[PDB]
Formats: sequence, structure tokens, C-alpha cells
Amino acid sequence: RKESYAIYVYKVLKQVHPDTGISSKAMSIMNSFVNDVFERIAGEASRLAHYNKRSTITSREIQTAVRLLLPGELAKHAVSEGTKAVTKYTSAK
Amino acid sequence: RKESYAIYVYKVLKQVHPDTGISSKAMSIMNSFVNDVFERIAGEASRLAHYNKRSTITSREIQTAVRLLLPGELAKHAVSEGTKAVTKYTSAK
Amino acid sequence: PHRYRPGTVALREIRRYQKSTELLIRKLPFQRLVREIAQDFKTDLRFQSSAVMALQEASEAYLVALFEDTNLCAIHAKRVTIMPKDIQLARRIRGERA
Amino acid sequence: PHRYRPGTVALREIRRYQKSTELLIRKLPFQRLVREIAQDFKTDLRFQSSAVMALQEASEAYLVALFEDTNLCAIHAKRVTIMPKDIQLARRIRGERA
Amino acid sequence: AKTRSSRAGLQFPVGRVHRLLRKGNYAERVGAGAPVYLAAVLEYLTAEILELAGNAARDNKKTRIIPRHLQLAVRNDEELNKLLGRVTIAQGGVLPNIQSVLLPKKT
Amino acid sequence: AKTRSSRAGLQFPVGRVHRLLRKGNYAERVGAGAPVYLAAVLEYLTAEILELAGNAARDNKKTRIIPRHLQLAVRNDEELNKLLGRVTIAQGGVLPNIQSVLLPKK
Amino acid sequence: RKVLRDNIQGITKPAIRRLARRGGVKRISGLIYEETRGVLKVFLENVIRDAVTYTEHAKRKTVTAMDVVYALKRQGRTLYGFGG
Amino acid sequence: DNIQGITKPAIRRLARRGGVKRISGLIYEETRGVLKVFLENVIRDAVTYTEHAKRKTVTAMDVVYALKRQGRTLYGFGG
DNA sequence: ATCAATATCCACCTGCACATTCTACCAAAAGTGTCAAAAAAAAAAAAAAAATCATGATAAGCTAATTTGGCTGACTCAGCTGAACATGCCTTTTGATGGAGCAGTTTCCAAATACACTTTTGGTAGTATCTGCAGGTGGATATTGAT
DNA sequence: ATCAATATCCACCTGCAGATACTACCAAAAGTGTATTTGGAAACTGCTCCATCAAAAGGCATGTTCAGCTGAGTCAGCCAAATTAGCTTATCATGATTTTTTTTTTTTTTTTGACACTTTTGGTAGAATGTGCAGGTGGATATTGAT
Repeated sequence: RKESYAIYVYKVLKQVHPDTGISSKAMSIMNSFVNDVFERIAGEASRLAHYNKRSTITSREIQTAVRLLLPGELAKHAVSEGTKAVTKYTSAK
Repeated sequence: RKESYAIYVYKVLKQVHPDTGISSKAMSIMNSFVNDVFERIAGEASRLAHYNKRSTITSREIQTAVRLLLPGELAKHAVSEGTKAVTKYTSAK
Repeated sequence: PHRYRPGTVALREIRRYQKSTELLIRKLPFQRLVREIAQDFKTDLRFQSSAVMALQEASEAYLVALFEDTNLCAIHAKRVTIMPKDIQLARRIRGERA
Repeated sequence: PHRYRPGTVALREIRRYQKSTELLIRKLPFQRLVREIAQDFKTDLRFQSSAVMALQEASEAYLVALFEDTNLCAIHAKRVTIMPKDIQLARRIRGERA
Repeated sequence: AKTRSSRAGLQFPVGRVHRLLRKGNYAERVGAGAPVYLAAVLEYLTAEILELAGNAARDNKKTRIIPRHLQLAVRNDEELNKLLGRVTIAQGGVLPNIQSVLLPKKT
Repeated sequence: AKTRSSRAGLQFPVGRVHRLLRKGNYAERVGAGAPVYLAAVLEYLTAEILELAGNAARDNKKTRIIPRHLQLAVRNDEELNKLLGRVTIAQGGVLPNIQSVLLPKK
Repeated sequence: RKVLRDNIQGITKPAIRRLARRGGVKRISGLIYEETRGVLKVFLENVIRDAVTYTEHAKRKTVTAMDVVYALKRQGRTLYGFGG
Repeated sequence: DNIQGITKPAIRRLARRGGVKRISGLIYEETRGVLKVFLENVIRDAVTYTEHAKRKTVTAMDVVYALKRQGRTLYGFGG
């Protein structure tokens, strides 16, 4: 088995466009996207730590990274959608 | 306490031109040269490592990483000394 | 006997291919040029059916995106005819040529 | 009386600085700017002489190269006057505007 | 029986985003809040693009997204474009455009 | 008085590399050869650099070596230049070059 | 088993032109048609060389697509669509 | 001011190194424009690096680390 | 070409600043002997995928020729810049004092990594079901270059 | 200002590839619970150094004028390379088969890291000696600009 987000995309996919379809050619370009973004962020994060003699990666780093790797309007929005997710989690269970 | 390659830069400077020094503003320019290069060859070696599922960087990686980074001829000699440095290490107590 | 004025096939032509997403370079002549060049690097090399297209999409897209960066140069000098002296610049500013 | 055909103390300056490494910027009209700017991001910001001195370098060296790239852009048009139009190009073909 | 994804409200796999965070060893300890926030940005960005992506499919009167759209959407969005400005979409073609002088004009 | 550096006959901190290599998280497990081979490539370049950088003081009579010494070398060397092509040396200046056309007679 | 040689010519003037439209080009010079080929030749050699280099490290004989892909990413020409 | 502090006959010093032939009028601004935008871009990423480290001052690294992620590297102050 | 009209490199230098020598100290570092984990190293063997091959079939490359138009070298006024230079502003640099701030440190909280155990899931797999976008066909519209 | 030949194209109809679902179920994966560690934070504060002056020295900026300039307007021959048809090759999509390369799993042989113990080092901080780089001063050499 090969891991993949072909579903977390699809779920999200309907949410925005309920009755729309997504080719194999494009779901791929998308699996290649989430992934690219991940590494990109997961890496600036990783880096910040080192930049600040820290051994842990935290929502404190993933943020500064998103703000670094994501441009304008997009970013301000991620940080947001993010913060939320966290907070709601830190109050889930 | 802070670190630096400074001394090993001199110890080697002291191997090509015993009749020469190095401006402090050329030392850092030589600290950053080195410091940098490492980070390159390393990650590229780190990726190499994580591309094959292997959990360990080896001399191999460093090579297939050096060959990947340094230019044409400046790459061949590189692979050389490297090998040597290594091959002398093996047989020497 | 009818024709089409100087350049009224091009403007036509362009428009044609700009809305498409199919590869131009023929698949075959390309693939050979591929195994030829990998050849003189490592003899006896096999290529995954795909990995070659990986190279074509890539190789293509590139070429397509350097013509662009070309007019923007010929055009800079009131011409509308792309020439080597052009490309060459596009590449030099692009920080390529060596 | 003796003047100078437009070229010399253009050239002997070229020749000059291209021969030099010193900064071509007064460490304040700049550093102030540098401070102006930052504020647009954060308040009561301090800058290690080390920092402002870096951007200074970077910032200049950068402008340098853009100029070379610029130059050709003009020369490309069979001129020698770095026109605004040039930059536009150069900075576009680089990626700064695409 | 309750995924962390539903714990935090997202959809992308929170744990997966965590595990991978390790298997890559971008750092020694992957905190507890990070993976969440991450899977969070990724969910956003995915929804952001699929939207401009679908709409593109709506225009081109199709009901099935195919790269051309993803491209069409990614190139036609100041932001996203700069995020993907060095990425190439396989099978995406370029943007319907032409220079002006090239245009045939003047009487 | 023997260190990996010594036995591998190396002048660079071949010892700390096995440290830096893991600290930087460029993995977990680090073989024992890599920490070396790395240093070597490192020592080589450093010299090969300073080298070309050295003859630069012989060219601009000064004995010591300041930035412009390095910078002048790199640029004037193919390989390096390529390798540094996107690195900027502080206090570097350019290269006495004038696209012909800019000089006198036409 | 047949000697491969001169396939940089399969990049026919036709196609070499077909691209150029998509690139938004109208009038195309003549020294052009070659100059292009020999650019593409340099492109391929820079990528293949890395692709092949990620193949040799893998103890492989088969240039996989990840190979290539990882080779484009490493060059500044990140590609989406072929796994990875 | 504070943008105009970048003196005209001085810009020409930088224009010099680049082997700038003559020069122009509308350039000086067009230029003042670039330089500015170049800055923002760096400073921003830096200022953001600064703020991750609960500081108020912007270190040398703070910049370096920016110039790197931004493509334009800089050897010399990494110490 | 000659000559005045205004600026560069060799050179002798020597003051002051800093590039280097030492002297000692240690806070962290590099190697050691040992022990137990695990990773690589190898290795016979199923599964997948690439090269090899036949084939009808051809639009797509080729290639000759005809020709509208961009490419290119030139005339020429003038908007534009270097150059030339003189009233004088604030950027440097010594030189300093002060106080914000980042850095060294000691302890504890809460956060995280590790093993225990349960079991939720997202992915391979044989399976069929289903639907759309590609490929043919008719012909409507807008373009186009000559009359 | 009409006209026919060309081609883009609005919608339509239809059939197999491609996308959608059904469904069991696996091992990897992720949740859950508990012992155990420790990362870095809240707190105290020493030592770096960033900000703000005021001094002084003058250079580098600024604002006007002057002519030589080459950038931009302008036209027009040669000739580059658009284009449109005349033929036949090399590509391709069908279709499958051959054989070799990569992937699955499994044994043991080697390599590494961590644990607690020696011993080695390269920064740290003054103090300190010595070497030469700054830059500046003497000047014929130097380029170029009008006679």
C-alpha cells in the first residue's frame, strides 16, 4: 500500500463543490500538492527550531513557517484556520 | 560558548601559503562558505537517505550528494580527496 | 487561389494551441533523444514507461516558457521576430548560460 | 579651458568603483528607511549594527546585478541608456514580476 | 471511537500529519499542537484551490476537474500563483494570452 | 593522541561533524565513514578556495587576504562561480567589464 | 542494440514551431530552429544527469519517475503529476 | 522623505558598478521603487524571524536567515 | 600632431590599528571499553514492468516554390544627459553616557516520548456499475482577402 | 460595400475508457491508558550593546546652465521566412509477448549508538609583540580635447 491524501482532498472536494468531479490526472497533481506544501512548511518549521536551539516542533513553529512560506491574504487565512483547529482541539476531550 | 571552522581554515591556510594571513572580514566569509556547504551536502545527503527508506547517512550518501552538488570537474577531485580521506581512515589503528 | 496575409496564420495558430494541453514534440523522436543522452552517462539504462513523460512535460513547459521570455525581448527592440541573439539574452538575464 | 566629453568621469568612476568594494550608500538615509519600513511590521524595533549592515550589503549588491542585467536589456535595444522600460523587462524575465 | 481529525474538526488525517512529521525527523519532538495546526493549513489550502479549481471546471462547462483547471485556477490567482510560481502542473497548458504589438492593427 | 581526524589524516574538525550531522537532524543514525568523507570534501574546497584566493594577494600587492580576494577568485573561476552563482560575497564589487559598445570610437 | 545518434533532430522544425505558439510567438527567425534544439539538449542533459544519478545511488538500472521528479525539484523546476 | 534619502548622484555609484552606461531621468524613481520592494520582502521575513524568538531587536542572523530562504544568500555575518 | 587642461599609478612612508603570540582555564567536547540494539548485507523467489515486435494507418514532417511584410541601415531634429561648477546641508566620527535589552542561570510545570493494548481505518483486491468526455456529423457564424 | 471560400464552433448523438461504488480485511495505523522524563518557561540579573547626542570638517548633494548627443521620428530594398500543397516516411495506437529488473520476504554478519569513564580540545579574556594597511603626499605619466 502507498499512503496518500486522495480522500482528505475528495472529502474537502465535495464540501466546496458537492456535485463536481476530479480526474485521476488532477487528483494526482493535488496529492503532489499537499505533499509539496507539507515538506515546505514541515521544513521551515524544523529549521526554526534549530535556529533557536530547540528540540521540539510546535504550533509555535508551524505558524511562523506558514507566515514565512505563505504569501499575503492566503497566509493570514491559514494562520487563522489553523489557530482555530488547534484551540478547538485543546478543548476537545 | 561559540563555535567556528576558523582555526581549521587557518591550519589549511597554513598549508598552501605559509607566507599569508586572512582578514577577519575574510575569515567569516570563509566560515559562512564552509558552514553553508555543509548544510547543502548534508540535507542532500539527508534526502538521499530518506528517499530510500534507509535510516542512515553513509559515505555513499555523502558522495552521491557531493556529485549532485559540486560542478563538473570541481566535483571529480572532490569525490577524490573524500575517498582518500576515508580510505586512509580505515587502515590506521 | 486563396492564401492568408503575412502573419494571419500565426495569430490564428497561436490562439489554437494556447487553449490546449497536449504535448507538441512527438513522443517517439523525443524518447530516443532521451535514451541517447542518458546513454552517454550510463550505458545499459532502463526507463519507466512514465518517467520519460515526466521529462517531456517538464522539457516542454520549459521551452514554451522561454519563447515567452523571448518576445518580451524581441518586442523590447521593436521587432516581432524571435532570433538567437534574443533567446540568448532571455537566458543570460535568467541566469542560465553556464 | 578644458571640459570632458560625456564619458570620462562616468568611466573613471566605473573603472573606479568596479575596482572598489566600499559601500555606495550613506549609512543612514538608508538605515532610516530601513527603520521606516520595519515599523510597518513591528514597533520599537532595534537593529544590530550587524543587521542593517547586511541588508545594506545585500540591498546594494542586488541593485548592482539588476543594473548589469538592466544594461544588456538596453544595449539589447541598440542603445546605452538604462531606461525604465529595461528594468521592467529584466525584473520580469528574472521572476520578480511573474 | 473518535479521530483527532474530528477531535479538532478538520478532515485531513491529524495523526498521519504527525507520524510523517517524525518519519521525516524535521525535529526531535513533534509537539501535540503542531500536527493539528499543520493538517489545518493543508486543509485550508486544499479547499482554497479546489474551489477556484471547480469554478474553472464550471466555466469550461465540464463537471470533472482535470489539471487544466487546477492550472487555470492556480495561474489566475495572484496569491496561489506565487505559491506555485516554480511548480509546473503536468498537462496544464499555459494561460490564454497574446502580446499586443503582435496584434494586426492600424487600418 | 589519535582522533578520527588524525587517522583519516584531516585538518578539519572531523570530530564535530559526526556531531553536527546528527544535531542538524539530517537523520538519526550516522555511519562512521560519512562524518569523514564530508570533512575531506570540506577541507578540499576550503583550501582550493583560499588557494585561488591566495594568488589574489599576489595580484593586488597586499600579502594578507580580504573579501575581494575571495570574490575575485570565485567569479574568475568557472566551477566555483557556478557553485556560488546564487551567493553574494560582502565587499565584493564587480569585474572590470564594459560591454565594448560603451567605450569611445562608436 | 542499434547505435543511437542524432535524435536531437527528431525535434522537427514543425514541433519546434508548435511549441513557440503556446509561448506566444508570431514571427520566427531561421537560425532559431537549431538554437532551440541545442538548448533543449542542455536541459535534458542537466536533468537526466541528476535523474540517472539518483538511479545509480539506488543500485538501480531503471530510471524511475521519482528519480526524474526529484531531479527537477532539485533544479528549481518542481513538477506535479507523476507521483511523489 | 526617507526614501528620497537615497541620493540621486549616489544611485549612480551603484549604477556605476553595474557598468551602467549613461542613465536616465525616470530611472531614479523606478529604481527607488525596486530597492524599496526588495527591502520589504527581506525585512518582512526577517522581522518575522525576529518575532519568533520573542525579541525586539533584529539580529544579523535574523536577516541572513531571511536572505537565504529568499534565494539571495549572503556569506559574512553568519557568525 | 602639438599643447594645455585635468586625473592615475609607482613609491617611500610611518602612524595606528589592528593581524598575530602567548598563558593560562575550562566548559564542552572527542574518544574508549563495553553492551545490546538494528541495520545493512546478503539471498533465493514472486510480481510488475519494460523492451521487442508485427501492423495497418497516417497526419505530420518534408520540401519547392511564391511573396507579403518585417528586418535593417540611414537620414536629422531635438529632447536629454553628462559635464561643469558653486551656495551649502547633514552625514561621519570621535567619543560618550545611559538605559533598554538579550543573554547566563536555577528550578519546576506541564508537555511529550516510551511501552501496553485495543481496535479503527484507509488501501489492495476481485467486481461490477456507472457516466462522461472524447470522436463523428450537421451544419450556424465570424473571419478573411480580393472585387 | 459585396462575396465566397475558410474555419471556428453551438448543440447533438453516441460508446467505450475512465471514474464511481460495493465490500471484504490487513497490517499498518492511530486512538487509548500509564509509567517516566525533560524541554523550556517563569523568574533573577549579569554584561553586551543599541539609542541619542553634540562636536567638527567638508564632502557629497543640489540647482542652473551649455552643447554635443544619440535617442526617437521616418522611409524604404533587400531579402528573410510566412504559407500553402505535393508526396511519402516514421509515428502511433492496437495488442501482445518476451525476459530482466525491482520488489517480497527471510538468515546472519556487520555496524552503531548509548552508558558510564578518561583526557583533549579549541574559545575566552586579557595583555602584548609585531607587521603592514591606510591614504596621502611628491609627481612625472596619462588620457582627451581644442588648437
